[PDB]
Formats: sequence, C-alpha cells, structure tokens
Amino acid sequence: SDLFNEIIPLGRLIHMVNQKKDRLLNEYLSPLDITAAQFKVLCSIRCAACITPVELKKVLSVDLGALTRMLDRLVSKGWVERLPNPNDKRGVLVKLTTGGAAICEQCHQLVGQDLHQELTKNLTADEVATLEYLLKKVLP
Amino acid sequence: TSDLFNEIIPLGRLIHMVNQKKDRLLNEYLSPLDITAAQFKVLCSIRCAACITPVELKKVLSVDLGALTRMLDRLVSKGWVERLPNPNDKRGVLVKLTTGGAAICEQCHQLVGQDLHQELTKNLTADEVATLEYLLKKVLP
DNA sequence: CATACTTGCCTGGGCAATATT
DNA sequence: GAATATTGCCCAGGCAAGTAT
Repeated sequence: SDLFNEIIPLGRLIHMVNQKKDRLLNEYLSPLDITAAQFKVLCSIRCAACITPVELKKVLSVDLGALTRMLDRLVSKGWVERLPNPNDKRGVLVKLTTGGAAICEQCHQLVGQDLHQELTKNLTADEVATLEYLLKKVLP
Repeated sequence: TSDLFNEIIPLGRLIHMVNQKKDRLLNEYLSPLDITAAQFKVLCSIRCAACITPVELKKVLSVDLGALTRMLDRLVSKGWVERLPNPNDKRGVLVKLTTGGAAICEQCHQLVGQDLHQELTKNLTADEVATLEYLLKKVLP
C-alpha cells in the first residue's frame, strides 16, 4: 500500500510532470551553456527590463538569499549587471547586459516551440488549455 | 516586455508553483514530527516495498542514485532506515525501515490524513480533479 | 522600527568519476 | 564487459541571523 498516493494522489503526479519539464528544458538549453533556472530569471529580468531583487523574488516565488546567489552567478557569467537605485539607497537595480539579451534571443531561436510541443505531444490544444485552467484554479 | 519564458513553456511557472505549494503545504503539515516531505516520501516507498535495493528505489522515486544515497544516509542517521547486505547480490544493498521509521511513518499517515489532498483540491470539483489527474498521467512518459 | 539585502548553514538533486563484484 | 553502490563537485532553495539604510 502506497501511503503517499493514499495521502496525496496528485503529489507524485505533479512532481513528475514538473521534473519532466525541468529535464526537457535543461536538455534544450544545454548547448548554450545555460540552465533552466538561470534562463527563467533572465526572462523575468527581461520582462521588467529593470527590477529590484525583492520584486524579482515576488515574481519568481523564491527565497531572497537564494535569488541573491543566483544573481551572483548571473553576474559572474556576464548576463546581468547590478545598478544603484535612484529611488532607494539601500536597494539595487537589476538589468540584462548585452550578453543577457543575446543569450535570451539565442535560447528563443534555438528552442522555439519544440519544447512546448514535445512536453505536450500526448495532448491536444483543448486538453492543454483545460490542464492550464485546472492548474491555475489550483493556485490560491 | 513580453514573457519569453511563458512563450516557450506556457505551463512552466504554473506547474512549478503548484508543485511548490504542494511541497510547502506537506512540509508544514509534517512540522511537529520533525520530518521533511521528501524524507517521508522515501520512507513511504521503502515501507511499501518492505525491502528494496537503492536502484529499484531510485526507479520508484525517479531520483538520482547519488542523491538517493545521501538521502538514505540522512534517514539512517535519524534512525528511520537501515542498510543490510543483500543476500542475492554480492555488490548490492537492501534497505528497510527500522521500528522507529515505520512508527514515525504511521504517525505521519495518521497526522496529515486527507487534509492535504483536501486543501490542495478545495478549489476544484471531484471530476475536475479526476480530469486533472487523467491529463497529468497522459502527459507523463 | 521597517525594509532590503547579505551571508551561513542546511537539505536536496544532477552529473561525473571511481571501486566492487 | 556491465551493473551496483558510494563519493565529490556542482547548482539550487528554505531558513535564520546579521548588516545597511
């Protein structure tokens, strides 16, 4: 008797889907020497253009110290630069460098929609949309 | 300005945040027993198998073998799991639950019950949940 | 005092060598 | 040769204590 599937039938399922997505995404991003997490953060910064670590934390749903070390790694890889914040002397601003935008465009052009297709190759557009709706309805 | 990430994987942030919520909830439910969600999961698998090799356990958990080795080390140091020489393989190891491991496992089972499945699926109907699972399994390899 | 990092310690997973058999 | 651990080096997140403004 599987105690875990008795308590949370969804649990293993959600976990495994998330894992599949992570593995696939990493495989696709692999030839450009960037990870899925790093790429995700780069995309968020790219959305905001300019953003503070706390708001970035809000967007990614992640711990602030974790994001700090992430930003350290991103800076050392020359994808991200830290700027002073004209509105606050204790905070900083985070923005993409030229290389950041570069590798974002490289990721976009390389991966395209191949990943989205492979991940949902067993589903139809209606099934994908329904899955999306249900999933977001799970969100509090 | 537009989301490149969301453009490439429309379900990415969504599955991630759902899974994260699930994990945070399960961790908060298991708080007083001083056992994490992952640890409890491995304890469950070992419990079902009764006896199991780390390779088979790796396949049933879908986790790296080395990571699993370290997890098993943690579970041993907390006196929940024991390793023993595998009588059917000279190079293998069998893993099993200690009495305390099975005890805290049962403690968890009785503690959380269906509260987690309930709180996670409260915004859904019965067959909304059923459909959700169906689709989720069909996605899986 | 309140906020924004910042760092340290911990669990945890992925990948890459090792023995061991 | 092939499969089974085990270990080391990474990246990565949660948590808490400390720092800066």
